[PDB]
Amino acid sequence: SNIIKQLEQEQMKQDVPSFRPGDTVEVKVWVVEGSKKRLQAFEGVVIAIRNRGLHSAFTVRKISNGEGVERVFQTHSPVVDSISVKRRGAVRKAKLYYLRERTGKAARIKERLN
Amino acid sequence: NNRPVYIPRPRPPHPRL
Amino acid sequence: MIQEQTMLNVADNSGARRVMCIKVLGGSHRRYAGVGDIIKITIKEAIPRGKVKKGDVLKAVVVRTKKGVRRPDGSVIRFDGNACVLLNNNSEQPIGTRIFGPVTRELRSEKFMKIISLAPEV
Amino acid sequence: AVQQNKPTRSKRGMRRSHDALTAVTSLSVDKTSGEKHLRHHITADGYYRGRKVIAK
Amino acid sequence: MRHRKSGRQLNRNSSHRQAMFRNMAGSLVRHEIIKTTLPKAKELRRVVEPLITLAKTDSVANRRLAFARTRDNEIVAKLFNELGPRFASRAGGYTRILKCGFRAGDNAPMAYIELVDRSE
Amino acid sequence: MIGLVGKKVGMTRIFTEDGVSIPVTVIEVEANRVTQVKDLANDGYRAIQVTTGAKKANRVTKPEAGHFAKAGVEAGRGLWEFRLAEGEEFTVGQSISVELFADVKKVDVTGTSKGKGFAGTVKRWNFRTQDATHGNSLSHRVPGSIGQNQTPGKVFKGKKMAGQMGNERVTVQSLDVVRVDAERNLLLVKGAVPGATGSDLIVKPAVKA
RNA sequence: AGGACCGAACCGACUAAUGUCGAAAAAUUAGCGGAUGACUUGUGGCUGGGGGUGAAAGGCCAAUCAAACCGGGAGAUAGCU
RNA sequence: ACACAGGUGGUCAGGUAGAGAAUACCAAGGCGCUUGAGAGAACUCGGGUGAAGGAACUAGGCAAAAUGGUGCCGUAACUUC
RNA sequence: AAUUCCUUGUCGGGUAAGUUCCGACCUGCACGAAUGGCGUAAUGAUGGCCAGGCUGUCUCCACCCGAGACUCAGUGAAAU
RNA sequence: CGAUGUCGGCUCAUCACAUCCUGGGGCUGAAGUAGGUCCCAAGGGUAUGGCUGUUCGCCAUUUAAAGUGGUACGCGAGCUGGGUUUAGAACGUCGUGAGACAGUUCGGUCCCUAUCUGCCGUGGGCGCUGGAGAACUGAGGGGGGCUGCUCCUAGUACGAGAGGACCGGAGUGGACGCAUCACUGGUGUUCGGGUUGUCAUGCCAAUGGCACUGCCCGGUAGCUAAAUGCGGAAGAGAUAAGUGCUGAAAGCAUCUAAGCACGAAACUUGCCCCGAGAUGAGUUCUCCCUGACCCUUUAAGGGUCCUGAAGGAACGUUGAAGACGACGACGUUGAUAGGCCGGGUGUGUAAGCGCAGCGAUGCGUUGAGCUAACCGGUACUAAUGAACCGUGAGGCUUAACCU
Repeated sequence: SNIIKQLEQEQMKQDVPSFRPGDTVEVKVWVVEGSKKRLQAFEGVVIAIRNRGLHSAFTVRKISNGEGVERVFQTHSPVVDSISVKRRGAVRKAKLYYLRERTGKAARIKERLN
Repeated sequence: NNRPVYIPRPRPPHPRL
Repeated sequence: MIQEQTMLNVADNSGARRVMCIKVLGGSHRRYAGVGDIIKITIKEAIPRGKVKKGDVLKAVVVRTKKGVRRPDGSVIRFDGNACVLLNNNSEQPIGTRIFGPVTRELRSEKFMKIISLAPEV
Repeated sequence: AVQQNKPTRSKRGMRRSHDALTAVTSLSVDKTSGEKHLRHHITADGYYRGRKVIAK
Repeated sequence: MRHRKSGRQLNRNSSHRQAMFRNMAGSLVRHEIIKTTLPKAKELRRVVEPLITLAKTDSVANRRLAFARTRDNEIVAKLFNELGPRFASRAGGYTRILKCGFRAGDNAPMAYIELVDRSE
Repeated sequence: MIGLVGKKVGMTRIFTEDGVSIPVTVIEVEANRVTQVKDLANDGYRAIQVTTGAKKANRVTKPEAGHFAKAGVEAGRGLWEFRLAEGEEFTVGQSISVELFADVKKVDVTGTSKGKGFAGTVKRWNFRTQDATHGNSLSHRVPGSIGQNQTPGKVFKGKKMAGQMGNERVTVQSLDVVRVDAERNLLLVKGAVPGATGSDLIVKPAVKA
């Protein structure tokens, strides 16, 4: 609706970089421990992106010490500060959910080099 | 008008003993 | 989402490797355990040299769930497996000396300080 | 599953009171040819709203 | 409860429903007027009128895409050569439904669906 | 105190400075015009009848047109009235804005819930289904027993059975008001409210203070 | 070579669901066993009721079997309804 | 008993893939099964998918799910070898 | 024990928990040697028990695709 | 006995109170926490598994508790068929034997399309009196009523110590219920893509049919939970057990006889929903109709002509409304549906051409092409002028004010 769309538009942020699934991304998130506020870095691979405007979100999978961790970030939430892209995966699928089953040498993807 | 022929057993075989 | 008969991995080094949840504590007719709920478990296979042997019942606390946890801003954290930490049945007191793998911050209840301190991440 | 007493003709008629049909009583007259037809329907000869639509 | 859903089932499976519209779209283009049941005629407006919109601009890709629907080279020829230019200035609404009583066989509400043409 | 009549406009969420996101239902509360004021002398009770929105001139009937013309109020869709609390008064033709919700914190929202049509016992009363295997025959979602035996000889009134579900007015109470926007006529309330988009809602201050 | 193995036709009927005023007076759907043999099948014969036949269940003998069917003794008898 | 989802012996039996008369799609040839049109409730029947858990269901892993082919390597207890 | 009433005999194994199952003892109500006793590889749409995988069996159901159910037109039953 | 299916399990319950928990109290061999016993109290709540056909019971681990009974030892025209209880077979035992055994094992057809009462939903008719369109009052009825843990009080009172309150406040849970789709997800055989076999469009390329949607990978809108909000109250009235104040009978004493106080999740109300068929049929606001002839068994009578308003219905386009009725929006003085334009979303770099390679294939054009139900617009198509129903000032008696 016009009323809703206008309401969400004012809450946007224009500093959202353009990234695609398969791109290695490090997302900086705010962390609060009682009264102190710190920056925590989460680096991984974007395996799915959901575009819905103010409700847009993306999920990042990283291989930790033993098992993988998947985190879903709300793109326009104040918790996320900045998003930076290191690699440009040369995938051709919107959703990289098949990477969950794969591991080791089979979880790597090529470089777009574009 | 005419009696049936098959005349199957209508009663069910389930004795309540 | 941990319920009865669920397999869990062991984050600590108490000698247990796989455990079965046999009861969810904290309420009558409780269905499944959350991120940091106490549960009663039985060890299904452990280290022969460990201090805990097979077929013993003792409490446990969940630290990681496949279903995941929900953050107040809508974010979620998901893991590839379910893990827990062993206990002492009288006082919570994780018996392990070190815990492997990430641990979420939902366990900061002014009590799990030992778990978080030993956690390599968060 | 089956009746214990046969319903009377009175009950039968009472149940059937709602089965009566209703007449259309809404026949419109074509603007040009003046042929009675159902509203929002083409005439038998193929007229609608005056202009011929079937041409057959 | 089908809240906000669209698309009549017409007591057919997906494959049969798709073929039936495919044939009966082709018949309408060929004859420019056909007699069908009202529910069928209404559902056809959503498969035939998009085809005319595609035929507005003639291109190899559009011809191939048009052929993939109706699977008839005669119909594709009929489009892009007559229907296209005829409706060039028409912004949709290429069809017209006219109720024509009830079918004698089973009392199906019948209707004529015909392109806004044949004014010779 | 009196409530207001608004229209549900989808849902959204508000991001706070601390990070937490608050799901909010957007209610469009335009000016509510008082058409009739009731008093104990005539009606035996005190209430104000209000109208909102607009109606087609050719669609409003003559009895309704005269009723609005008497109050000098432009015709609107539907009419609702609220009882007074004895501490406030109103006059015919007065316009009431959403600003009255600026100083409140909890509200009660009433509306017609979405209609599910004829619903079974499993969906309506959360009945437990029977076994899907182990010999079960044509009794997978059936209600089961509905009475005891000869001794009652009947099914008790108020039994839970399949029937119409939804499409009745329901009230969600003690909802936090997140934001009030007078100039744009919006009322953001935390949570979800009954009914689908575009349905009329009644918003009043929470009574369970 | 094989009363050998897997598996269609063919023969049989272990499980489940459907069907029980059924499409059908034992079937259908999905699985299931044997499938060169003590196999299966066409056509034609032989065994007749206290008898036949039976890798034996009181099984089968024209949808009927701890004594088939039809006619007769016969309007058996009924301290029973 | 029916214009009945059953039963009924023999012969011919093509193309592509396939070990194949299996199976899929087709040729020759033959058919759409003698009530239809709508709507798209509960519930029943036949199916598809499913978060986390994985027999906790139940008299019982009933039913479903799963495994499934070819070539190479490898293959235990026991044994009448 | 296809045999056991008392009985869920006693002990051990398996399970967090085993009237079932497996092993051992014999107080064998009422085993027993061709109406055969005890073993036995292979075989079994054979009985019981356990494990891995697998799953809507289940916690707890949700949605979807078809045939009925529902409405309209034609035909038109049955038990009682 | 011309037939009332008899153990368990599942689903669904309902009542009693001889109360398991929560609530209020007396006594205590009641220091406190924790108990014992008795009285009042039925508002709500009142486990999951292993073994066995089992109810029961034993065992394991939870909870505030895992209450006792009635209801054909509730419930098979609601489900199952494990036990028992037909026909097969075997064991032990009894009998010469046929066979038998509340002795034990293996196997073994659970029919019914709902007439009536009842119950859950939803309509038509008439009534309520001139008709019609709305908004309400509220008799009456129903729904809901559960509670753990942590912290403060306070480490206070108590107690030699060990231990550790009452009352009150805050926070956070479990189970249950209502609503919703913003988020996390499921589904999404109507969207996009990959791919195996085969047939076809003359052939290549490109596409379509069929094989469970052929098998798969994602996924819009809707519906939906595992997802997200909200609820259980506070307060008031009259009380139960109980505690009282004053107070005689009975100079005293005494809660009671007169009078006056407190006193529970029970009762009435407060919260939510239905509700004037509440035939006791209610109230308020607004709108519409105020023309003539005759007849008689001159009556709240009948007949004819002209007018038929408010409004309703019907028909059409339809809906986040729906089995059908009903309910809501719209019918050109128009955004009701479809299409169309733009956007969004989803899938993911279309076809064609060019370039590199012997080729499969790759790169450029190109984040392209195609996009269902979504969003904002647009009369392009379809919602026809009319007909139909509904009238013409609305009875008698009495009372009060104008006349």
